[PDB]
Amino acid sequence: NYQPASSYIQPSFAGGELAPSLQGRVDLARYAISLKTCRNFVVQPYGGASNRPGFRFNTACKYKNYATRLIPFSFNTEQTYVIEIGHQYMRFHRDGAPVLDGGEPVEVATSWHRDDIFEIKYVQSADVLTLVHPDYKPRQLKRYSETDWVLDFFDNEFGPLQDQNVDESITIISNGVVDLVELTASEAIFSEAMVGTTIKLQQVSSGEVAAWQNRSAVEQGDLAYVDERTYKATSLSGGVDNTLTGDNTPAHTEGEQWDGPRTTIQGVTETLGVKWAYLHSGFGYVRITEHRDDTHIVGRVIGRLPEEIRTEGTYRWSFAAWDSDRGYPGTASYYQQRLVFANSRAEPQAFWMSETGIFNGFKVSFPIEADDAITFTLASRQVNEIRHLIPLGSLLALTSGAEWMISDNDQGLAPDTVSADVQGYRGASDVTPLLIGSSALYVQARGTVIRDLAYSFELDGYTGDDLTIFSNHLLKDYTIKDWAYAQEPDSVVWLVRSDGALLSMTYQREQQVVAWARHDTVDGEFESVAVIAEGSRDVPYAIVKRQVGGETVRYIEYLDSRRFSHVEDFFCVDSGLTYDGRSSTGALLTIGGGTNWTTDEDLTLTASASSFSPSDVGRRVRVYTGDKFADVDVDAYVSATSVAVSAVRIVPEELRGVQGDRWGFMAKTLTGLDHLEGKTVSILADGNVHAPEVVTGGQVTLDYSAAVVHVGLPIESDIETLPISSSGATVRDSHKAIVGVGIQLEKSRGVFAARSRRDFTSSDLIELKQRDAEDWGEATGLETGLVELGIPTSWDKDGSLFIRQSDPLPLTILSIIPRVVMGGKG
Amino acid sequence: PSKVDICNRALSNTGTDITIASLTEKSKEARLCQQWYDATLASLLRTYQWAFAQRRVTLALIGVGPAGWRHKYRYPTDAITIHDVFTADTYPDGASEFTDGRYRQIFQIASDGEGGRLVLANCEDAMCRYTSDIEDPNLMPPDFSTALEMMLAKNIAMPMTGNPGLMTVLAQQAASLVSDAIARDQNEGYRNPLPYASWTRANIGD
Amino acid sequence: PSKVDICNRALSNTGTDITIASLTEKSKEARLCQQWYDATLASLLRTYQWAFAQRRVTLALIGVGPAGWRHKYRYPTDAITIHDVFTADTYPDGASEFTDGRYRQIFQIASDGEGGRLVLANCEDAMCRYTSDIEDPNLMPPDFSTALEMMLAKNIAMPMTGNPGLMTVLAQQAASLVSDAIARDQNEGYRNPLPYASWTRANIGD
Amino acid sequence: TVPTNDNREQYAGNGATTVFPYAFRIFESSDLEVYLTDEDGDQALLIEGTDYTVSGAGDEEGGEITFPVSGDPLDDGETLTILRVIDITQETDLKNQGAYYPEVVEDEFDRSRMIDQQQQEQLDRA
Amino acid sequence: TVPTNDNREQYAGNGATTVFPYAFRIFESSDLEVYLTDEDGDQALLIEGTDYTVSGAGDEEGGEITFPVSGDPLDDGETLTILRVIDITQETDLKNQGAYYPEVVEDEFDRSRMIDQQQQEQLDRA
Amino acid sequence: TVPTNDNREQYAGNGATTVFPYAFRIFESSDLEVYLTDEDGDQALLIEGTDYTVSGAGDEEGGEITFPVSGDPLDDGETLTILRVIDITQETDLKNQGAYYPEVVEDEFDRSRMIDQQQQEQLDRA
Repeated sequence: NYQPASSYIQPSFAGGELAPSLQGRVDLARYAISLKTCRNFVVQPYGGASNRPGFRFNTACKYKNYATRLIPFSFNTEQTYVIEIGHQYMRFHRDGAPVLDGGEPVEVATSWHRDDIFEIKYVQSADVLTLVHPDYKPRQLKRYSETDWVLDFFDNEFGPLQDQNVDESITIISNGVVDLVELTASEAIFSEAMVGTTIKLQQVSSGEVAAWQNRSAVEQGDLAYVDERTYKATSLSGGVDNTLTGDNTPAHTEGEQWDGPRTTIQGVTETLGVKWAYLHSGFGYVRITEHRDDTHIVGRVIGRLPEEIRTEGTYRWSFAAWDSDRGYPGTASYYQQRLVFANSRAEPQAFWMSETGIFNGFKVSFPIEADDAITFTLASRQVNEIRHLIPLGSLLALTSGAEWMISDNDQGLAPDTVSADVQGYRGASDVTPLLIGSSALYVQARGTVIRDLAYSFELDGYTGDDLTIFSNHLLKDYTIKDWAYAQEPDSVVWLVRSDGALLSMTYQREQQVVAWARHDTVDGEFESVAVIAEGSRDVPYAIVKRQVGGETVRYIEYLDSRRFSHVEDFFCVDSGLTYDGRSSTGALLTIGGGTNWTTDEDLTLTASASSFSPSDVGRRVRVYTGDKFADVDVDAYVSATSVAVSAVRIVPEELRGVQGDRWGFMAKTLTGLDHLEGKTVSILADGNVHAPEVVTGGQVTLDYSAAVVHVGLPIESDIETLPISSSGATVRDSHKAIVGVGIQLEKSRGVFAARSRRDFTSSDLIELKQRDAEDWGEATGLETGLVELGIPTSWDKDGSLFIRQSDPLPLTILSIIPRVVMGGKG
Repeated sequence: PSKVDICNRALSNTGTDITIASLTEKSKEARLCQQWYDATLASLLRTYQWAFAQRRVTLALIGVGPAGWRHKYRYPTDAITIHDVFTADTYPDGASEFTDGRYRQIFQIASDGEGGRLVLANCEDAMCRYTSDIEDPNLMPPDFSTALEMMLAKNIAMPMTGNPGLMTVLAQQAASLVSDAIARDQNEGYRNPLPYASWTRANIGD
Repeated sequence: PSKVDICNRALSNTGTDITIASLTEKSKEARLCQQWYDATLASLLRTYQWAFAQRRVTLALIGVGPAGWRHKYRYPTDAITIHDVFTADTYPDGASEFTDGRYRQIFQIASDGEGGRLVLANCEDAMCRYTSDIEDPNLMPPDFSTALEMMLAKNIAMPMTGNPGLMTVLAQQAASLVSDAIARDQNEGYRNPLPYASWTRANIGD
Repeated sequence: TVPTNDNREQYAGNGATTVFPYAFRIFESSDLEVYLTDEDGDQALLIEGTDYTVSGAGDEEGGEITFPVSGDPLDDGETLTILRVIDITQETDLKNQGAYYPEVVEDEFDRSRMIDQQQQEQLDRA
Repeated sequence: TVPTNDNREQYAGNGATTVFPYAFRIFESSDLEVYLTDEDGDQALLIEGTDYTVSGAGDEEGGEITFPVSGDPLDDGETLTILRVIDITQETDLKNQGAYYPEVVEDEFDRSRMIDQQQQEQLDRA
Repeated sequence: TVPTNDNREQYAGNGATTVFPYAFRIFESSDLEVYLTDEDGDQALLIEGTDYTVSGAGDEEGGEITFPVSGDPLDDGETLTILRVIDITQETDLKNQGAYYPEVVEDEFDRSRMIDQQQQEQLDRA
């Protein structure tokens, strides 16, 4: 016989978590490159798997039992912030710390109700942020200082209006012509919801208005018109009985231009020339300010009403589209130097685009100039209320029934040339779409499904494919709550399941990588997630519900960095703080009074610039140099710079005389943990795991000195692979037995492994043994490369491994070599 | 060569390079080493009557044995096999001069039901020679140490690798080393030449 | 040659080439050198009563031996095998001329329980001939050295390589080498012709 | 660890008791000198797996012993005693040091402390 | 490091004496046991801090004590006995990924060595 | 390591033995307290070098003493007593060894076991 053990290397984990229903598709590469359980282990494009770094505790926000949300905001590339929105308030954050102002956070009072904040849709343009909501007036947010912020309303000058009232019977009569004027209508049309708007009144015609015959005698006050423009004379050149009009037709839309050179014309013996002040060109908007009845409203006139409404009364009135009853914009975006607002409550399937350049106006002119305002209405089939505009290759509109594309055909954007086309019928939820490459990720309507969107030179139309096909179990009986895209360290999409569970993507379309990963935190739930710039690393910010002290608190969270050349710099605790003290700012130390001794030797320590005080006596100071370190106790104060220190171990020879690159004191009692009051927090001191101690009173005592301590909630991370099976003549039915495992860790320490039996318990885990040189006092170092570890074996039919790490250390699995021996069938 | 040394030798014989360095640490090798090297010792001691593992103790009388056997003796606690049963009268000091097996008494092994094994014999106040549960590894010779390690590797290979053919080849090896050690222990000792014929002795006394 | 030389050429004969001086204290080959070099040296000493590794010391009496052995002595801690037990009188100077081994006293290997191995005997003031744990590489003849090399390389092949064929070929070479070593060791040293027939010696003396 | 000094228990057969739970760690079940003195004072040693079964061994919190397997529960006069006589011999290797588990050093320190405890107990007698 | 090898200091009674330097290292104040043998015989273990005092544990130097704190008769034939006593325990826990520090392991051995010291000293009384 | 309980040897003399093997590990010749017992029943502590020589020390297999360096062989009726007594001390520092040497801690732990072992041997005599 002598059939040796066999190895079945799995190069990648890019498949991510594989749904239980998918476990019978061995004929696909996903089965070969996926994992059945990947808790707290973010895949990596390259196909690795690294335990998620811990969430650093920033602070609690307010209103423990109220809703909250985060959005990303920027002040150009000068700085980035994180707005926090709750019940009728607003705060700011940066660098995982509150925006301090007088020892208190900066708050901007808001009107949004707590339940409605999640439906807020936002955009950004340089130093201006815009928030819209169907039930709230839009409020543009602008920043004037880090300690001074202002949230103003959106002033829609000549705001969008419905089509003119073709109902001829109803008419409106205005008492005055300029300034404070009282209106009157022949029907009950006005409402007390129009308290502040911008209505429009256009003259029926120029009845009771004199024409503009070429050469005529006029009076000091006239009201003549030429074409759609009513001018008023203000002066005459010669005598009142000797002045005529002239040939220069009035063409100005403002001013008082003449129409004759105040002189004779051959032999007409008149003096010619007449002033012509411009007046109402047919219409004038009235900004309503008061309500009296359904037939009586009062407002101020922006320009000037023609006298026809004063005397005859016009019928061509256009009520403003946006008010407090028909609704407000439900979504917004920018496009071709125009602001686009959409989804009013009364008129959902419509978007209004401002004129080119004037982001806060919606004027429309009679000649229909190209750069006037825009108004469209997507109808097609089914309800198609617009929810998301995104410029990808054109303005795209994602609606509840379809995914429209808006386009200018091929000439230009104008009220006449603007068109709209359908790209499919799948819908989209209210969740803000995400932007990745030349593709747009958008939640499919009704949640539970994630669809991407991009162009396709197969159908000449923006279309996409499902991303939840391989991990539907993670989302099917759940609904997505939020999103984010931390493209820089790893193209990961963080989203929240409405259960409080956080899931991650590893989306990279160019390399066909879609990896899912279920995450979790101890005694906690996730609420909202957003990412900002944060230097050179996209740092997500999350709202985490917790049950600290029998109360449902809400903390601010942000995912730490995976950058650490030494294990002591790692961070794998949820809502954990750091007590690092590796200060090297002009304070470089050197131990003197002898070299390379064995404690009890009266060794001298010196500092470059003070950095020592008599109160610091009895406190232990570490001195670093490269990787090596040493510990010495302060015994006496010789000077503010020079002191005597007693070693605790032999100072390593390569750490003598030469000036240590960095140093720092060590603490034993740690405070400021009231936010984790009464938790079984885990500790990590200088790359060494410390016994858990329950936070009592907000202080944690350590069993030894420690330069760097990371303290917080423990993290449970699990990997468990698919059962061994193959196509054709399968081996799934065959009995299997795994005896050893080659893992190929890289920059990792502390891997546990076992067999994935049904009765699996934490007590049978076998953990790796790595301590070869590892000098006294030095923590166990990082390990990179293949390591072969054996496990207790059984003869189950699952044939699945199980890798767990419950302690705060780095773990990174690049592959798996399960030492497998085949058995027999049933 | 201690417990740990023997198990490390055996583990490095199967093919695995890792040294267990203990008997109680948490790993498959440690529990395997413990749970097996106990039984491998217990059995390989019984395979042959090794000279270095020979004891001599007076048996403890219980009472009248079953039919035909005049006594029943409590089988020694730390015993693995009984070879010779005798009394001081059947074994006077210096009797090893004569190779004759006159000091071989009618003895049989049997059980009782209440407790452990029994030694049945007729001579009263009889001593015994037996292979004992050896505990000190410094008592062992190299060849037997290698036999121990080889047998242990054969016994623990299958959970460690899952290769039955590897168990077969280790069994063949362990048989070779066991035979070599048995032959050498035979050669490590000279009793005397065999006695003369029965008729000659019954004529001219030894 | 030295121990460092022996493992150097042995690792050369396992398949590696780089020297142990380039392997430092921390190395799998280093631990294998230490462990199996010591164990295999002990076994190779024991397999044969090699001539170059003999010594004769006077035993130390412990007490009255067990039933039928007039004395029990202690096993020389620097001994792996006893060949002959004898007194000064039974082997006077010049008695090696007659190859007839009249110098062979009744003896046997046993143990006590309180100490180490024991050598049972009847003659009083008896010395022994034994094989010692040779440690100086200067001592062993080149055949023994090469056999030790082959044995060490064979015995650490599997942990180093996991290659069954390598161990097979190295075990074949080790068996051949040790057989050649025994043959050459026998061929060195001529004592004398065998003694005459027993009855002839009884009739015409010796 | 070994947080307590307790290493011996002395139980007296009440007549209807078979549960004799102890309160110290045990490395391996084979290491338990279960003594029984009869109703005279003589010392008798019983064999594990013939007249008792220990359970819960290996656990840090003591364990339990199911003396006796058969027969009546221990009566008065007779006494059952529990002793943790730890083997007094080093059996952990460290020189080769392939991978160096810290747990082995902690474990062997625990063995040393248990040896010292048992010793202390038998030293108190003389 | 425990090189002193001794764990006992003795004194007699003559009055006019309040200092007794001990020749060994300790760790905490409770390690010291002092008795009061009566003039004609007997023994009397004292109550440590309540009646006598210390001069700081540790120091690897062999500090002293102070007694009588009250009036100072040593009651003629009455004698003293300074003894180092530690509960026979081991509490240091080493985790597999935990920290190895020379001080804690050396402290553990030290503990073991002074337990050996107590065992030897109490044995020598036998 | 030390898997052997024995540390004491007893060699009745016969007037011919010049070698006295001992089967246990010792680090230094300062161990092996040898008491020559004459027929009269006395005990006399021998002196290393002056009267006997310690060879083969260090190996786990044990060693032997050549006795006497000057005089007739150990006469009939006399008796020596090999007794490996390792002194009560923790000499081996660990705070100041720099690089990790597993042999150092292994040897110290062996030494602790041997001291507890000789304590056991003395306790058996009680």
